[PDB]
Amino acid sequence: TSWSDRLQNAADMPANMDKHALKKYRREAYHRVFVNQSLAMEKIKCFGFNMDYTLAVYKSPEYESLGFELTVERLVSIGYPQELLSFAYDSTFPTRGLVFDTLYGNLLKVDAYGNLLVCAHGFNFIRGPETREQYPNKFIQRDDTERFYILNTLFNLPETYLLACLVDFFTNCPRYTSCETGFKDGDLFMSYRSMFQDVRDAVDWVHYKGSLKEKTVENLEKYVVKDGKLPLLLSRMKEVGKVFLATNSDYKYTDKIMTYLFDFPHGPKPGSSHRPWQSYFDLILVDARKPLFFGEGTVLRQVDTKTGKLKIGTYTGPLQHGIVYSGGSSDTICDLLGAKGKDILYIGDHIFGDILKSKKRQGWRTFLVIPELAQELHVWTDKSSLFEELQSLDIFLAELISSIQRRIKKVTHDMDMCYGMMGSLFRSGSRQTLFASQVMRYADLYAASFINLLYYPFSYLFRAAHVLMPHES
Amino acid sequence: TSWSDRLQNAADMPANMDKHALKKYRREAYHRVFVNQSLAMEKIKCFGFNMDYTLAVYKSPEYESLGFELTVERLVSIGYPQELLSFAYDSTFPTRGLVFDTLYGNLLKVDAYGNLLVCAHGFNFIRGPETREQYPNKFIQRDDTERFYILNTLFNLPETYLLACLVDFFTNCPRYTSCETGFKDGDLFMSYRSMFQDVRDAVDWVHYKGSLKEKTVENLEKYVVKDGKLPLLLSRMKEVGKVFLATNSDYKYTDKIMTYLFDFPHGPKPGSSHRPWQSYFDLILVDARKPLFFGEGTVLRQVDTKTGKLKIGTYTGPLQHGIVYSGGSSDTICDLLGAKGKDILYIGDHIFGDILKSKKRQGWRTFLVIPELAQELHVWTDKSSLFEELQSLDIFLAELISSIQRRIKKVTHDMDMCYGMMGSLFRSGSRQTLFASQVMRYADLYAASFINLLYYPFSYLFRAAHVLMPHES
Amino acid sequence: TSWSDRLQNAADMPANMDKHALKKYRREAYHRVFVNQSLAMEKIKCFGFNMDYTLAVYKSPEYESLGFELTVERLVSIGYPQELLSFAYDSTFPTRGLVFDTLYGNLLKVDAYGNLLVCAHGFNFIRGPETREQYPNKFIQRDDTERFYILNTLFNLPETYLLACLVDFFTNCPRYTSCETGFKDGDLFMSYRSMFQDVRDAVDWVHYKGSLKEKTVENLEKYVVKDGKLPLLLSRMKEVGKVFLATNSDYKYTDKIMTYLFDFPHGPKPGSSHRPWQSYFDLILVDARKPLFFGEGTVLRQVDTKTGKLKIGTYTGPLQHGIVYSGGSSDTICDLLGAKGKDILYIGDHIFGDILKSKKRQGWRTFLVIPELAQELHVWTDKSSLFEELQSLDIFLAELISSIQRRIKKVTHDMDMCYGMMGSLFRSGSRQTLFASQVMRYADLYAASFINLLYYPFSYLFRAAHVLMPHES
Amino acid sequence: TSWSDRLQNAADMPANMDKHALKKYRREAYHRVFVNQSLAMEKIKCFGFNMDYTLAVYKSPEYESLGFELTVERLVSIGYPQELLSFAYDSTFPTRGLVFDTLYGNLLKVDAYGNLLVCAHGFNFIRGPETREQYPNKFIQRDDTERFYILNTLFNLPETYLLACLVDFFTNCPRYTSCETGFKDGDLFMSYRSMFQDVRDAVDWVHYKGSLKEKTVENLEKYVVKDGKLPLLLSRMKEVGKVFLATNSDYKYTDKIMTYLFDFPHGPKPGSSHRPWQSYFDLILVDARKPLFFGEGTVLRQVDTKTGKLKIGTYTGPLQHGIVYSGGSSDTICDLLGAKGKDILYIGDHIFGDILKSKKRQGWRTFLVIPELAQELHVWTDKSSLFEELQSLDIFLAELISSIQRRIKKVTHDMDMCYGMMGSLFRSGSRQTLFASQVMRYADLYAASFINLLYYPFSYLFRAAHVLMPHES
Ligand SMILES: Nc1ncnc2c1ncn2[C@@H]1O[C@H](COP(=O)(O)OP(=O)(O)OP(=O)(O)O)[C@@H](O)[C@H]1O
Ligand SMILES: Nc1ncnc2c1ncn2[C@@H]1O[C@H](COP(=O)(O)OP(=O)(O)OP(=O)(O)O)[C@@H](O)[C@H]1O
Ligand SMILES: Nc1ncnc2c1ncn2[C@@H]1O[C@H](COP(=O)(O)OP(=O)(O)OP(=O)(O)O)[C@@H](O)[C@H]1O
Ligand SMILES: Nc1ncnc2c1ncn2[C@@H]1O[C@H](COP(=O)(O)OP(=O)(O)OP(=O)(O)O)[C@@H](O)[C@H]1O
Repeated sequence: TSWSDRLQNAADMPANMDKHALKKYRREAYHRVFVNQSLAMEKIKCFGFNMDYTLAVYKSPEYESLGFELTVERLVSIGYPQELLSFAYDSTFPTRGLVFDTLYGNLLKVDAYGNLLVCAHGFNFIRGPETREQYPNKFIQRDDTERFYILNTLFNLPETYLLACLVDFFTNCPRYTSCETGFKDGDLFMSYRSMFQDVRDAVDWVHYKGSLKEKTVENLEKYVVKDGKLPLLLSRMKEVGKVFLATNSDYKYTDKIMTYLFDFPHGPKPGSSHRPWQSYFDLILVDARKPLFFGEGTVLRQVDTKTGKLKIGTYTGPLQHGIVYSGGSSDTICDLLGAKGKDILYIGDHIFGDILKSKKRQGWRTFLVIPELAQELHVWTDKSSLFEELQSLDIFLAELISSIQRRIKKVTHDMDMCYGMMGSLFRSGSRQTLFASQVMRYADLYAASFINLLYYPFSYLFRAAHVLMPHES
Repeated sequence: TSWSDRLQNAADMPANMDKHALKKYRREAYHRVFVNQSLAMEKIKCFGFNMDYTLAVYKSPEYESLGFELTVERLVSIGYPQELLSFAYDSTFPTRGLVFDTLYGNLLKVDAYGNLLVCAHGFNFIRGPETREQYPNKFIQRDDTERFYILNTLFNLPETYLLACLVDFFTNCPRYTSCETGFKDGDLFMSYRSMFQDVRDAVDWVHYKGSLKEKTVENLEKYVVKDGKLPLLLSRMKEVGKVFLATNSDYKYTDKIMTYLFDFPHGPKPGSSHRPWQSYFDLILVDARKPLFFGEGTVLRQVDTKTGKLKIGTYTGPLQHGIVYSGGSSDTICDLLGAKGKDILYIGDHIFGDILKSKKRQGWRTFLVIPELAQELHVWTDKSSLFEELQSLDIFLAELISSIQRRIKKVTHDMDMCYGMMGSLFRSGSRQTLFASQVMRYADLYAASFINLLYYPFSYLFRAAHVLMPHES
Repeated sequence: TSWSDRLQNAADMPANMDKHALKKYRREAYHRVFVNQSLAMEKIKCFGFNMDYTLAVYKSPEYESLGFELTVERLVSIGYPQELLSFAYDSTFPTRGLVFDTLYGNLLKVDAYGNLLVCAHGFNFIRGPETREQYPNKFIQRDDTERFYILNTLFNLPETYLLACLVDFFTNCPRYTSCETGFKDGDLFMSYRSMFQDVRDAVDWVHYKGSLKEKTVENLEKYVVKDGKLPLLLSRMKEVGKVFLATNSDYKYTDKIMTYLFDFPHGPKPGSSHRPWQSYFDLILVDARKPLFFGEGTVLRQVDTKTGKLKIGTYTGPLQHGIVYSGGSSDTICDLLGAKGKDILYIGDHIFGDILKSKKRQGWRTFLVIPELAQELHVWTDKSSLFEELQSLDIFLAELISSIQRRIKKVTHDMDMCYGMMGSLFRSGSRQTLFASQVMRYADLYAASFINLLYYPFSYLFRAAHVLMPHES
Repeated sequence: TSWSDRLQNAADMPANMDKHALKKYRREAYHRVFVNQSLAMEKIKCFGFNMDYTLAVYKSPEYESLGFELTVERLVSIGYPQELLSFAYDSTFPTRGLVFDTLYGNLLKVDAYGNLLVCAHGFNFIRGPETREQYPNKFIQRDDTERFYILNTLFNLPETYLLACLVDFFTNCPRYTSCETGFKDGDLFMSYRSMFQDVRDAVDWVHYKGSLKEKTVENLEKYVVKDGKLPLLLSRMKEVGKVFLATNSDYKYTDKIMTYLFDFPHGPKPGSSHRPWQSYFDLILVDARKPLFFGEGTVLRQVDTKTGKLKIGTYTGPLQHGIVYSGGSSDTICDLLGAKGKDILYIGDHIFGDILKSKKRQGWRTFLVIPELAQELHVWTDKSSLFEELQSLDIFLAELISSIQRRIKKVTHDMDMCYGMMGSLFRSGSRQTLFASQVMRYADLYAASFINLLYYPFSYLFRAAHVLMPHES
């Protein structure tokens, strides 16, 4: 039972729009919209979306496996050993948001202050005292961006597992001598950095030059979550404001995916005429290149919607029905729709490129879609006993014979393993992750699916608990 | 009654070291050490200090006025109008941590997300709807560092008031035509940016080339808080670990100030032999150049303690008794004292250069000294009624005829004016400031004076409330 | 009669190696090696080559036309108008070494001090007084590299003509409104900069992703000059030193071209066994990435000569027979062959990336191959009368009724048109070009073909006239 | 007999303005204007000057000794050993234009291609074979600007000698251990780089904060060459165009020096009323900050000529009589005087900041003043026998028993020593220096004094020999 299965079970259900059924529905956590900063919806005038893993949630683990197979094939085709072809993606290992250390070849799970919480070299999890040789302060300098790559998105889920497989394969293959910073193959040296780069380059190649998009479109029911409540919610959004799409995908792919997402024998509700997906949007912008999009951006261009290619030159005209933009910046959207930042609720999945940057660079309101949260919420309500036992041991230990500290590390471990081999997305025991930090800080609203917005009336006031400093209480 | 008066009233009292008197004393808030992240003191092996506004708290407003007089004189001496000589520092206007906007010449008080909370052009406070011409989203891009300067330190207190005086003087002096971005003087244009720079340059000149240090030393009782509990606390720190000084001042000035700070007819306790201040330190490092200090730093040099000048060349020797260092980096301290980051409790006043950078760059534990907090704590406990009335109106308004929203803005204003014309350091009404945000995030411990550490036993476990995400509860 | 026809007439002749026949042969200018700085060949220990337009001179204009056809097709395939397909490369317009001004869309021919010598907008040559609107000082800032691109190589010959065709087509096509900095197509704007970029990008794409290499290999006799004196000269070079190849091409293409260049029924001389081309080289390095090659370079890699792909990782081994390198730096060559800079004679065609950078960055001796010089030499000896008449008018005008200055500009024009519509490579009348300047400065030796080195004994002392300052004479 | 003595002998003579006396006078080389690029004076509309070592030639060696004494004193005052006070400037060692290598502490004399011509470590001149340990190719990468500083100006004459003295003192003082890259003083290390910096910083301090300007003004007849032909030439320049001053000095110092330069009991000719120096100028600009001046420059300011301080703000007004500018750019001059680049003859002494940059960045015509050339010209005409003997041996050696090559190196050495211990400014034997290269390339006209322009009629056509490539002849 994967997180994408819960989303597709809830998607197969028709919208009960009775005012009482909505209140009762959003009482359950799997359908709630969770609040980090107060937000009054009657001040929202423009609703903004990205596509990949927001409108178009790719089914798990089929989509991560397809990415893993295709990336592995690319690496073999440029000269990596045939033993990669015998790997096989294991959705139980990787958790989203890990840091790969290109110096020593480890996956690290860190809190916001760069403290180590989990460290795995290949498939070998390194315990507290043994990490101190490489991490003398149990700490990483997050600013050292040449050394530490954060794997933020669900596209990074294959490479997260792939990076372990590779370290594990070379570590234990006798053709290679393991060194501190990589692998000697006789007279060739492959550093963990250059290996990381080869993986990284390959994933890029698979998305942009390879067969990933091709193979997704040819079996969309295997790969993309489809929900007939999506036309309904967007149509209700356009009744009270403007709806725009700002995606990093190209128009050809966006068209195929959106068409599928809207292919029903009806419009917003059952029994209405089916409309084309573009008619649900006041502004459709592709090739967004976020997060540069929220700074100076790129030259603004016009898509030839018949051929799918860009017209030649910079677009200088007005917003007209059925025009489609490529590139540009976030200001392009604000000028054309005549909106200020806090007018906009931008709905996205990239904690950094979608959410943080729009918040910090433009003052946009942010809604972060967290697909894994549909499963994680279940695990959390079925093991509330282990976390509650953890909160109790933390409290008793404070009142204090350190045989307690070893029962804490054990309960920690068992709680963590329920989510995966790399723990929960948001914490390792009582200690929160960098991801969790960035959600709380930069995401006003968050949820397992944005479709949860449908169960809230369009005047609602999302409330957040006021923050008080220590001395202020 | 200034914040520096409370600190000097509490400094004139001898240390009652009875185990019960200490518990009872730190029950009052003016003597508490406030906790943002749990910290176990038995893991602290090195105690680190900066000098200015930590060990050497300059008395207010005498020190801010001396800085204001000296800066004003410098500006007149390089060609500014004689009317500056008739200004006079007003400690009731400036609050620490404001942002000066060099484009439009305003002082802004902002939250962590760059939202405007107060905007004053000169001495004219601009209300909500009128700021929207210049701040269409009520927002500033904090990343635009050419436009927005944060006034972080209490040395910035004179310039904070001086910048208003100048905008107010030119705005209302008929020799000058006020423009959007500065002042026309016939055929000369002075932009708010170049004016800001002239002020900025002048303050620097006063500290490094002018008479500020000279005039401080010649009347230390007028200017520096002195406390006989300081020798005691440092001597107790050296009983359980190592004590180092990392200050940005030069050795000559550090020597004069520290000598004064330790001039008593006794040592740590009454009746003991007086020791020189240097003997309270395992490592004394001047000319620190923070925050670059926490990165690559500067070349490490040796001070000639007799002449006060640097020896020629880079120091390459070991730590010996009575050696004094200039420059270097934070690694210089860790190697020589043989300490890891989380071993160190660095005590400082610069939220950015002392606290943030050591936390984020090196994993150091941080203690932030907030001198204003001695007065602010009083104002807060004597007007708890207005804040509690504010929390109530915020709650009732949520249950909701918007005549409530105007009683909120009025109570906000009256609460704020109790702290100054620019509000409290930590909030404007229910909304917290960027400073408050950075304290909670990067300062493990904070207090009005570090001497509050003396009232805690050296095994204490400072505890912080665990943070839970919305869905986690 | 193109420059590549003279080279192939002289290539079809067998080497007369009689000591007297060589002296007499190199008396004619078409076979001379021309000297800019004295060079003693007995001090040369390593001979270095690049491939494209040095070892492998592509026949003209067939190769420039193939590049022009392929580039034009690419531009139409990404959305440029169908009228490009009716263009047709005209080898009489472009001269090598022009500057394209991306601001105003002109091809300029400039001297070393950035003085305009010819300015053509499209196919319209702009006269002296009319250029002063756009070029008020008849001058360009060569340091402004965003504005001015120098077309240095014979690969730039198609784009040189293509850039005119495009300006001429849009200028005179009524669908487009000509502006100062580009072309309005209703609501799209194509600046001369973005147009230049589109051309530039296309040429790159044709070489690296398109069909240019493919179509060259399938008809090498149409495209590549072949000479049986090349095996002989290289074999004589290896008798007195070391020979290395440092080319920017990949191994697959290098192999196909070199194989052809050496496909004869014999070795160095007629009647000897044929050897493979690799055996003429002590070190074979591909993927050179010059001119970065002469700085820090790139990671050094090893080619799998069977598959043609790079092995995985950085090469760390020694120079062994039959190893082939990819990337690296110029130091890689010096260490492995144990040579100092002035030991090396590097033979190349890129005045900047081959010649200047090796001279200025590493002290290498330089030999520049100038293919056009085979035809240019002819034009020069058949019109020596017009240049001599120009030198006379320049002298008489100095003795001086400015009806002389108009006979000078007329003789200038007629002399120039003999070389092309864009004049000679080295001068426009009495005034030398930037190219000519850079040859004299950075090329020790130069010639129409490096094969001219065969007619000099391997002890020869190339002599250059000593330079005297004005006051020194 | 120093170069400044010849200039002051020729300055003490009144101008014979008879048309025949001028022709005959400029037949001698000490009064000629030497030509590198043809220049027609009737096209010159604006004459531009810098002050230091152009208008105000500081007498030698008194001014270099005053700089050497003052710099040495500064270094002792910041902690350098007392033995410096016993140094004493020796005008026979340093030649202008040397390169100091901050890695190995050597003064190098190099040609344009970075070839070593002389290498002295301290006062020890290193011969050919011994430099190959540190300079394996007898070559330096001129682009490595962190390692190699060019000493371009006559202000660099003291530091040139001072750098040798220091290397020589530490090398042979037994308190210090000489290392490859500097000097160990027990536990302090002084690298040649940091030593170079200390010298460099000190020279700056002496000019800007020290007593050099003060002590020059108090004895101008000891320090500044004065000539009554200077008012005459400038007055003749203003009869046929515009005259502007663009100097890097401040207004106070410029005023004192210019006043002296013009203090005579008469105006341009004897018997005319004396005018103030400012009246000889259409535009007077101080604080020029060249060579940035020829790029984006600095903010343009206005000098208060009464107080000598800058007014506050950016100047925005027109050119009016008696206004004086500070900062700005070269465009400021062209706009205000309404001149194109090739209208301007800029007269200066900085081969790089005055001459090269104006030529390459703005197309300005350049006149380089070379004070040493007054003596050097004498040495050259009195030893023409040794150079002519050198040209003969170079020719005979080409016809060739290498006992010739050792007579060449000996004649080279004896010719060189006539100019100084560091050879002539322009060559070492038959090989020209980088300086000589940059003069020929970027200086249209050059001379020992610009006053030599007075002996040429204001219509003159300076002619230069046309350059022909090898194959073109
Ligand atoms: N999730 C992320 N993915 C990629 N880059 C990131 C992410 N979060 C932060 N960064 C970038 O990494 C760099 C280093 O992070 P650093 O901790 O120095 O700043 P920061 O993230 O703003 O700090 P904090 O979040 O603790 O306030 C910054 O340039 C930041 O923009
Ligand atoms: N108090 C301060 N004083 C000076 N500079 C600061 C201060 N706080 C942050 N900065 C710097 O200002 C720049 C812009 O701030 P930005 O908001 O982009 O990052 P940030 O402060 O890390 O963000 P946040 O604190 O919201 O996570 C950054 O380079 C940051 O280091
Ligand atoms: N043929 C060329 N192709 C491309 N770039 C060049 C060429 N020649 C010079 N450049 C580069 O163009 C830039 C600007 O040229 P600039 O005239 O400022 O320097 P330069 O060429 O060394 O000058 P000069 O050759 O007149 O001494 C420099 O970075 C230089 O390296
Ligand atoms: N006399 C000088 N003083 C200081 N810097 C110089 C001088 N001459 C050149 N430079 C600078 O030194 C740097 C390195 O010189 P480099 O030889 O790479 O270029 P260049 O001087 O233009 O070359 P060339 O003069 O041989 O054409 C360049 O940035 C150049 O501007």
